[PDB]
Amino acid sequence: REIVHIQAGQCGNQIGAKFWEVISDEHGIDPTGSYHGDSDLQLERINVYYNEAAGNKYVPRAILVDLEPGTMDSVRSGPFGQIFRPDNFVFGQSGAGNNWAKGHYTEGAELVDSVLDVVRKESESCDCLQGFQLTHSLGGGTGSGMGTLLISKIREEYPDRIMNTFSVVPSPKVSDTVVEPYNATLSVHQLVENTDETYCIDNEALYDICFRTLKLTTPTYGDLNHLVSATMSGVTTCLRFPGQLNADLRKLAVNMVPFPRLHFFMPGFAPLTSRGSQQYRALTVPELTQQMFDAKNMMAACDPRHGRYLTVAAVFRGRMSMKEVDEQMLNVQNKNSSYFVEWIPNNVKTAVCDIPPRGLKMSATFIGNSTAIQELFKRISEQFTAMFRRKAFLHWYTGEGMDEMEFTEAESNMNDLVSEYQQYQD
Amino acid sequence: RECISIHVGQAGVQIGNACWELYCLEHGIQPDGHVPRAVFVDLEPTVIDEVRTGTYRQLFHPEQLITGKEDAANNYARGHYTIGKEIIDLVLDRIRKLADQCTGLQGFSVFHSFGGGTGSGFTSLLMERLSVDYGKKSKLEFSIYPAPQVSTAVVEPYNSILTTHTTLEHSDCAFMVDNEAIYDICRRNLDIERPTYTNLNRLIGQIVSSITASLRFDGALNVDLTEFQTNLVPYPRGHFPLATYAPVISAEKAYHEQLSVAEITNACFEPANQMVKCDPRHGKYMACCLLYRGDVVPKDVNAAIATIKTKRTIQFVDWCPTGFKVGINYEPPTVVPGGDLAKVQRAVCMLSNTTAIAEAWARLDHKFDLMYAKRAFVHWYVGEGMEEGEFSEAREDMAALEKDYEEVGVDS
Amino acid sequence: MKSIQDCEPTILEAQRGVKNIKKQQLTEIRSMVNPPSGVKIVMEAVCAILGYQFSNWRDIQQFIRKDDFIHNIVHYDTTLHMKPQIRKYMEEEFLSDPNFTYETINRASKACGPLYQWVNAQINFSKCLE
Repeated sequence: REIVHIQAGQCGNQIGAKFWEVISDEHGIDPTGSYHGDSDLQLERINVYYNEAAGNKYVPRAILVDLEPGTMDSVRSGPFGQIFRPDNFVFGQSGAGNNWAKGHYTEGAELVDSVLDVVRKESESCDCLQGFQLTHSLGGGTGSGMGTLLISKIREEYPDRIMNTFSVVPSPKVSDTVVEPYNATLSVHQLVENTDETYCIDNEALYDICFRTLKLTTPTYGDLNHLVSATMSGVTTCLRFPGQLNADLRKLAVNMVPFPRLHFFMPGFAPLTSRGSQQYRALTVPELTQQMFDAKNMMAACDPRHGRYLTVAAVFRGRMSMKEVDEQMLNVQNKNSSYFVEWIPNNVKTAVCDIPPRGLKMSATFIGNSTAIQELFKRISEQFTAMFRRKAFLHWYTGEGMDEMEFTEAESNMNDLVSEYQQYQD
Repeated sequence: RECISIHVGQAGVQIGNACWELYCLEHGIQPDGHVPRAVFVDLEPTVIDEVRTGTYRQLFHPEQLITGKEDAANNYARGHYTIGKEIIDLVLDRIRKLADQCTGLQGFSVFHSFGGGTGSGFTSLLMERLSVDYGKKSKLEFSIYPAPQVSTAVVEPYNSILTTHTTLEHSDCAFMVDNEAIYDICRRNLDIERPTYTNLNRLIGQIVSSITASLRFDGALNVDLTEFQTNLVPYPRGHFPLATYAPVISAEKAYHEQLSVAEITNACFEPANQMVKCDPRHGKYMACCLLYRGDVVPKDVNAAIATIKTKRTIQFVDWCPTGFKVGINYEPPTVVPGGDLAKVQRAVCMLSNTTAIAEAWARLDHKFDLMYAKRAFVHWYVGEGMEEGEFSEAREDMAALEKDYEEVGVDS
Repeated sequence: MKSIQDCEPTILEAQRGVKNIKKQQLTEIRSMVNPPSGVKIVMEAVCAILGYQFSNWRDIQQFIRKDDFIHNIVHYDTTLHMKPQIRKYMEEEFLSDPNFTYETINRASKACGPLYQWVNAQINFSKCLE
């Protein structure tokens, strides 16, 4: 069963830091790595995510990849730094120059072996290795270029494990680098063929939700990450606790992807509320469904209603009646009936774990697979062409040995992918 | 004497787990007396783990809780071929150390579901391997079939149409029940708003007791498994009766204890207690086996059946003159403390074969079709060893099972 | 006549065949970790034709996994009029044995057929070059 994390890049590293913060807490593991959790129930699966080093330290099995040494020295100095094993840190040395080509050839191309190794040293640890999580960001250096190179090696090494990817897709209307379309497109092409689950988080949609749904003054990058990290825990770990209907990753995936061109989901979390108005009653389930199916609770910026959904999968986690669950689901399919592709009979794939996530009385992740996500690759595709046309920064790529024709490819390719997505919209 | 039991799947173990309690409780088995007689198989550890852990640890002798470590999944193909293959052996072996142990057993209660991954796949080839080693025993399966509206999967139709054609030709007798139709009862005739897979399981846990446990209690007019198959097929096709159990009444809202044979018996025929979302009110019955248990004196019974026989709104297929085997076992129903049901003194587990189930296949056939028309999730199956044959040809089969249940009405 | 004419509607045949192969149909094909035997054998025939010779399933995954998977198929040779020694091989290994037959494979997978025709064409053409 066990499974193996990978944090590439600055974002991808940062998030990591909250994520192991989360998980750890959900098994009551100290920062030192010694267990002090609440109930035995915990401990039983830990395995999934840890390794025991010597009856005390449970060390996370992760890999931390980055070319800029300043990175790693912030994470190991964090509140949960102690918990790794130093080997796990694989830095580069060079800068992560924001150039996909510099990542995906050249510099990253050097560093690869010093990763690939470690992944085998880790794989041959135990059990049946389920898969890899890869978190990383499409904007930075190491992420789109180099990290997209990485997978292609993993997917040659174990061409049968799953690959979850959390990409921090760049929010086209709230920019932060001027190469964005180069860094996005060059990777997406590679991505769409080698990974089994991609979870797109539009960075500002993430903003929004914190400033408007939860309502905080100041959304640090730190916050956001914190919120995200609940969702990728909200998928998996969760199922690694006994429930009423345990169905994870494999199941999960194979409930979702009808055609084989991968498809990307859009995560949505659920009992998320302002601090003050947390006070007003709820938590019974219709609110959770209330949440989830709203556009302002998508962590991805396309708003569903401009698409339909193809499959949707709610992984709940508390104590409750399956009838009031199954029931909701139904209603939802009738109230928003035009938002569903028809030739799927029943869309929702309910799964229901048990254990609650710490302070909450019960929570519930949503993973929706909508055609609304066409409207993301459009944006990207636009930006690209518009500047490809004038070859704007092109030389920094060209100069590393990338032809232009790759630039055609990726574009072509990726544009056609938008195409697909509509064909099964209407 | 006894008759072994097989729980397969994410689901199936849960059912077992309830039931096996009740079952034991009924004989008053100490939570430490003579060891159970069954097995539990499933590939994803997590379910079985509970049973190695929760109360009822002692109760089984480990060997018989077989588990995979590998990814079960949720899709026939895999479950049939690929993964499941590995396990089969180990399993078969156990049932032969347990088959050879017992003397003069009778058959296999399978609990498999078309939900969980394995439930379909596995079972399919398990039942195959059974049919060869024990070609003559009895193979009665309680399956959980997927409701019309509520569903919790999207491979649902696929996952059950692949199981059907094979199970037809390996099984003797299939009970069907479905979740959706069970909840209803829990609201209406039992009045709770908390159903969980753990409540419904307590329920099925009753219907099953009416076969074994109680039969293992002598009374006025005991019945037998062959007796079933005999009285319930009506042609040689592994036919699909539907089950119903009847004095389901909420304790405390049962001071209404002026409650008799006549009522509980009449209380079966209403489609309100249908037990699967098919209303037989426009089907034809064709053979019913009313098993009673508790204080029942034959006559009443044999009168209450007359009344039914004369209620007219029920139809009954022509060419059966009489179709009511009657079972009386003695032993009052027993009630689990965690349960809801009320400690009645007589109950009726009537089962019966009806041309109505034409319904139930249709809604499910339909589903399948749509999707197959797009070739929807096909690559998940293909890529596991399944063939496109197995698809087209498992439709066609079930088509011609829909023809039998159609034909078998209107014979004159 | 100036044309040799021998097996020309085989080169209109192999050609309609290569346009019968859809790129999404390749993606569906590549995803299958372990498909029926009927699927496996067709893929072996493709390694031999493309000139990657023999392959075990493990190896086939490695091949298709390449980025030139679609590219090489859609860009493939006009005529393999050069007669490789794959010519007698592809028969001794595939056309020799009836397992490799349109029906078997087709029933195997509804995705195979066009692929099966295309391979067939590269063979029925290879007979006329002798």
